[PDB]
Amino acid sequence: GTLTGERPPVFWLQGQGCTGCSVTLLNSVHPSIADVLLKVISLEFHPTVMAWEGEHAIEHMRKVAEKFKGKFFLVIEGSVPVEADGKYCIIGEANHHEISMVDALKEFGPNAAAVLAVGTCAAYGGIPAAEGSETGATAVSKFLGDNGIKTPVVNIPGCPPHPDWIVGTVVLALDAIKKNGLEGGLAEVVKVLDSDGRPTPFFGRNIHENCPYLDKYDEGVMSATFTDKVGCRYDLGCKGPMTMADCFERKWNGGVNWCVQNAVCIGCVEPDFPDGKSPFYQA
Amino acid sequence: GATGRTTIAIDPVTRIEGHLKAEVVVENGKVVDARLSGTMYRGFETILRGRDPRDASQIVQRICGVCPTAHSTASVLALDEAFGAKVPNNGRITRNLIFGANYLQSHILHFYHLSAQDFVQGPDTAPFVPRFPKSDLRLSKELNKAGVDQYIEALEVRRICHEMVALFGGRMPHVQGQVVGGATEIPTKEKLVEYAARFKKVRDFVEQKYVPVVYTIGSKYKDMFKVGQGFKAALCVGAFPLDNSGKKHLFMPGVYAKGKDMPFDPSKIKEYVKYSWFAEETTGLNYKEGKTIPAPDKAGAYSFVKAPRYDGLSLEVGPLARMWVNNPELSPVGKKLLKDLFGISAKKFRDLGEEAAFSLMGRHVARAEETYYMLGAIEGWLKEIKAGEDTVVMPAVPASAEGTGFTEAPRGSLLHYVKVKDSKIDNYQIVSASLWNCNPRDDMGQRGAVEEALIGIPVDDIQNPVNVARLIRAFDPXLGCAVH
Ligand code: SF4
Ligand code: SF4
Ligand code: FCO
Ligand SMILES: [Cl-]
Ligand SMILES: [Fe+2]
Ligand code: NI
Ligand SMILES: [S]
Repeated sequence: GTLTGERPPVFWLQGQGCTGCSVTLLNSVHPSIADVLLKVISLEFHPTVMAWEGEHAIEHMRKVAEKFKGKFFLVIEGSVPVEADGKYCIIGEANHHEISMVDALKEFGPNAAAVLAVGTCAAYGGIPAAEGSETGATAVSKFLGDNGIKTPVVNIPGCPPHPDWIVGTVVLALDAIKKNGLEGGLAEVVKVLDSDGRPTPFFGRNIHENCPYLDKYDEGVMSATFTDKVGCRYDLGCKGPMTMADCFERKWNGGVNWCVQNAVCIGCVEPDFPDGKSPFYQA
Repeated sequence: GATGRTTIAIDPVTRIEGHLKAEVVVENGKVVDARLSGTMYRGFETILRGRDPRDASQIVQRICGVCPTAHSTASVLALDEAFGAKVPNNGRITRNLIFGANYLQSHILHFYHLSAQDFVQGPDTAPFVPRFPKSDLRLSKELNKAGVDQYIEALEVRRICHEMVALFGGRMPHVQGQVVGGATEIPTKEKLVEYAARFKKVRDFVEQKYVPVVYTIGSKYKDMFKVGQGFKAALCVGAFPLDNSGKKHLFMPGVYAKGKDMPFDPSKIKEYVKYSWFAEETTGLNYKEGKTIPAPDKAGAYSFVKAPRYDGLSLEVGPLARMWVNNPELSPVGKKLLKDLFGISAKKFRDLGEEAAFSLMGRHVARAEETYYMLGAIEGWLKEIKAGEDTVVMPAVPASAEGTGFTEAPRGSLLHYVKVKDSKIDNYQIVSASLWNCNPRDDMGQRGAVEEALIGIPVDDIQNPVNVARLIRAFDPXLGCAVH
């Protein structure tokens, strides 16, 4: 990219998120986040980092959305709570009208080129939708479908995702669009999504079948304490067998560690996270 | 002449974490009333019920992806107490290295990536424009450029801090490496070299760029030390245990209010809900008996943040609170720049005086000084850690138990309380940092700390009311933590 290059507009809306999906993106090594923001995308609305505020920030997004109707990328971080007429997540106020996350997705969702559901909350419901919750936390694709909104959705899950999965999916899409135009490009992206809407370059391989401790698993040599790094982590709760992600190879935070080396995999990219991956510390 | 009232609503407040609306009443050029609303709820305290208690130290981190190590720490301390787990000495130190690295990340993120645009004009492209036409950006071309250059460099430095967290924490956000019983990975000689090499780069940035720029920018905004006092009342619950007794910590506990130091007794914490969207019958509970029953339609309420009070007092938390309560020596460069740029002679933090410390800019100064202070703590832990020595015990889950973990998240005091029955979570209650800062009125109508700190903030241009959110940002809010 260049400072003077083509950079498509992106709005980043936070529903029931923890901001971890923004923080993980800030950890991108290559391209760095500075290069992403200044050379790859035009991040026009993002409440954690943008200069302006309040109704002025909302109106800025609305002006850009009108100029780029059908052409902006909408990133959703967090689930969308439908109970209590949307009151469990208000994202802004303009013209003396509160804007719930429900309202915002009904407003911007239909006019996006594509919706990138970043993180397991947005993709699948995640912790806010887990047992004991009461807000009607809903995944992006289900919310849009329930409301007749046909805009393409790409899921980039994880709790949080690796920065490379987020940036890499953007790059995948921008490449396909450069080659084929917007509609043809998004069709090429959809062709490389698995049945859970995840891009197969990042989510097409199973952790366990590629794990360096697989020999120990097959031998039945299981660590009985977390700090035993020789044995397999299965008895300590590792969910690698049921998890589709490339963490075994790219690892985390500049390659310095990953969950299975350090402790256990908790299956954070999977549609049933957390309840179907719990208890975390037994098989 | 003079001006009457204007009421200004800001939703979303940006360059904070999470979902906040602020509404202020301005009369005659100053804020005379304020209401803060946490506008998003998830309900971790009910989601946690019925689970294996060990799951909590993963689930709770998802309260907040900026400060997950704080929740990890409070949770594993609570579980340690409930389980009777005796963390090995080397595991205590490893935990301190994991968590301390995120203090560095968080304060650097806060000053540069959240706060600095309050004082610095960024590049002429999104997300740095558009902004208020009269943003009150006072820095010279050269100093503004230093701010931008340091913002950009700080993106790399904060990333390196997360590498430090992940070396023994597994990944970040959301560490895998803290569990009941200690830390899951023994530090090796080789990985301690890698932690130290990264730490040196962070140290150099903190000493040479960050601490100096805060005082230097502050010296162009001296008016910002004269506002934002609020109650001038602070809380610290202790953090970073320095031995295995549970009685000695890097930050020692204490309360400060009405000009007086007092001990911290956690039984004096009560959470009120009159102005919060929770069932009225749950008001006034200490956390050991806490209840979380949402009531989003309750008349008169305006926030999903409960209203914690300490013996009836509305208190603030965070770097200012800790540095005021503990009164450490100031950094060498802070002492020098206070003299050179402000004419202030100071040796210890309280030598700033109550008024200047408890101010909009004082809270940024406190956070920079605390970052410098943490360098020395981390250096000490790097000398104290023993490569290869075990860091965890493996305790059985109890059928019936309770425990409380107390720590200081980067934004202020944090506690988690767990009660276990039938080997599952029966209750889990969280009283977090931005809860203490960004809460609404209590049942008596007494404002929360930030609400009160907004009183007197100048708004000489209602069309560019920049100081309202500048004050809020000085407290480094994260509303995910506040509401959970
Ligand atoms: S159970 Fe976990 S540690 Fe064991 S081989 Fe599979 S992925 Fe690796
Ligand atoms: S190893 Fe498992 S828990 Fe860790 S990031 Fe990958 S999928 Fe998530
Ligand atoms: N730091 C942090 Fe998070 C908040 N507020 C906690 O506790
Ligand atoms: Cl933290
Ligand atoms: Fe709580
Ligand atoms: Ni937080
Ligand atoms: S936070």
